[PDB]
Amino acid sequence: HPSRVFSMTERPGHNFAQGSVITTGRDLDVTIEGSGWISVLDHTGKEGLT
Amino acid sequence: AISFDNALGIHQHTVGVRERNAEVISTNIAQANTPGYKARGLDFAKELQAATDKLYRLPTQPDTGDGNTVDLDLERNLFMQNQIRHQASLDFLGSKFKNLTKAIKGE
Repeated sequence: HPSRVFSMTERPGHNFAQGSVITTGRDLDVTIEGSGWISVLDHTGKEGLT
Repeated sequence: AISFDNALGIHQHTVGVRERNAEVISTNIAQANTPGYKARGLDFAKELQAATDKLYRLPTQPDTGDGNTVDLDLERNLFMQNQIRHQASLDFLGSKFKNLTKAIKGE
C-alpha cells in the first residue's frame, strides 16, 4: 500500500531582490542598481559573481 | 496392517513442521533490523506433501530503504499461533502411544 512518503529539505533557490542600500559617502563603495552582478575571482582563481 | 505409520497418523510429522515453522519465524524476528533480508515463509502443505517450501513473504507496506520485508506485528502473531498448535500436536501424538500402550497391556 502507498502509505510511506519521505520528505527531505532542499534549497530551491535564493532571494535575488535588491538589498538594503546604505549611503556612506565613501568613494570606493558601489552598489548595483537593480539586477546585476560584479564578476570577481576568488583565492583559487575561478571567476564568480558577487 | 497394525503399523506405527497408521497408528500414529500424520501427527508424527506435524510436530516437526511446527518446529521448522517456529525456527523460520524466529529468524524473521531476529533479522528484522538487518537491511536487505527478505522475510521467509514456510508453506505448510509442502511439508505435508514431503511427509506423505521456504518461500518469500510479499510485504503489505513498502520498505524504507532497508529492503527488509519483515513485519514484526505479523511475526509475533504467527509465532503465537504456531506455539499453540505445536502443543496440541504433542497432545495428539502423545495420546497415540498412551492409547497404544493401554491396548497392549490391558491396564
